[PDB]
Amino acid sequence: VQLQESDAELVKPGASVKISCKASGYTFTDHVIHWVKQKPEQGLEWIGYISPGNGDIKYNEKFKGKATLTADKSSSTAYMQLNSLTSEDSAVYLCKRGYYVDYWGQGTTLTVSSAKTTPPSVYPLAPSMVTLGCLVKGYFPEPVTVTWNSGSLSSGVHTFPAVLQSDLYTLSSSVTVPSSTWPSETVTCNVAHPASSTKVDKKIE
Amino acid sequence: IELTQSPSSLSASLGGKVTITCKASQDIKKYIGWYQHKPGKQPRLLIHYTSTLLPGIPSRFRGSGSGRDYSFSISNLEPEDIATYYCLQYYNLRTFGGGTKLEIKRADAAPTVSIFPPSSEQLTSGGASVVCFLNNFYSKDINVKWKIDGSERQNGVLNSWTDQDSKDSTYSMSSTLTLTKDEYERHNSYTCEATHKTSTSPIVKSFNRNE
Ligand SMILES: CCCC[C@H](NC(=O)CCC(=O)O)P(=O)(O)Oc1ccccc1
Ligand SMILES: [Zn+2]
Ligand SMILES: [Zn+2]
Ligand SMILES: [Zn+2]
Repeated sequence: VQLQESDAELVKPGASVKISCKASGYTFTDHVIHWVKQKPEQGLEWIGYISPGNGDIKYNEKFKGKATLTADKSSSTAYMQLNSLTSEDSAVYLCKRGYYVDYWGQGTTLTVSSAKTTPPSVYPLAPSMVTLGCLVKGYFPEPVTVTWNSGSLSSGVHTFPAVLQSDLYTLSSSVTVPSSTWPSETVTCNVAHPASSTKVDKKIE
Repeated sequence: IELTQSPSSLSASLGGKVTITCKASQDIKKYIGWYQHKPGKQPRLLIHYTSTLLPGIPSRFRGSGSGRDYSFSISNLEPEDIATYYCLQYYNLRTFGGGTKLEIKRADAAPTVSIFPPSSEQLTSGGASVVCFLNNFYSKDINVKWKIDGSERQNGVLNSWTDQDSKDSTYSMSSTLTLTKDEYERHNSYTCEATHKTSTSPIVKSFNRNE
């Protein structure tokens, strides 16, 4: 059971977008697909659902005309179209499979802005147990994902929520390894910015 | 249908109890559910049809109510229960509550501070950022005083705390001071000072440029 949601998106005010929610692993027409609006800060908000097969669509009154739900049985994929975009529509959008394990999609960060994409500049942060870091500075839009040594270091990692200052985002990430392992062994942070299709690695020397 | 959740956020002891309320706008006839949302993970259903616990969910999670008035409780709090919790009526369509972001208390823990110079790659640009991590501390409250040549620098700072550690109940915090490459080079001493409840005098970390 898979609910592969489409890629992160940046779109101007007034325009439209289409998010997909590709189901796989079970029979598509056995369940409904709900779309939820996620935060920032707090709160999940139900937008509506669609029936594959049936075609029955239910909406939240707030989202009628705002959101348009579709499904394509031939490709097992639910869609949501969002229209006349304002910055209040900047949020993470989650699709879910109706639960009567409970499966949700991974999320799709939609950003509504006149700004352009800037990939982040990743800076290495070098000095019993040592702490290293990476500064992921000045990017747009969200998200960014940081790993250390391709997912091999984890428990000593603390990645920080991005903060928007002067129309750009900056987040940092720290890893704390034993002094015994760095610099003898390599520590590299891997930073992905999906909206600019960059994957950047920086060895901390 | 509107659903009103309270509290918006809460802080409860380890091994203690918590009660979250939801108030429906109409009778929703016990068709309410409660979800646990951990950062970057599953909204996980815990309780459906007011009181029916979903499988494997401990006895210490409970749900009550009828009509319009509903409650949910968790007693004997464990660190693993750090999450934002939501109610959800599914009587007529679906409506979430506003959420309750839960924190679980812990023994006060002093932060591990780490100052880092600007990278030589950043100095290729006209900017130079000094970063400071104050890792795994409890009592979220903390002052990060920056000092450049013994003098406090307030403007040009970026702070961000992590969400509470699900395993050990501490927070982490990152403060970044950015300057121009030339303003950075006019000075020597860079200090990241930390005011926390666990010490009566700041946990300070520095570096000197012309050293
Ligand atoms: C809470 C328990 C009921 C879940 C719903 N399941 C049913 O209503 C099935 C029939 C039942 O036995 O009542 P669903 O997952 O569709 O709602 C949503 C919709 C959006 C987000 C989360 C859940
Ligand atoms: Zn099924
Ligand atoms: Zn219907
Ligand atoms: Zn100066």
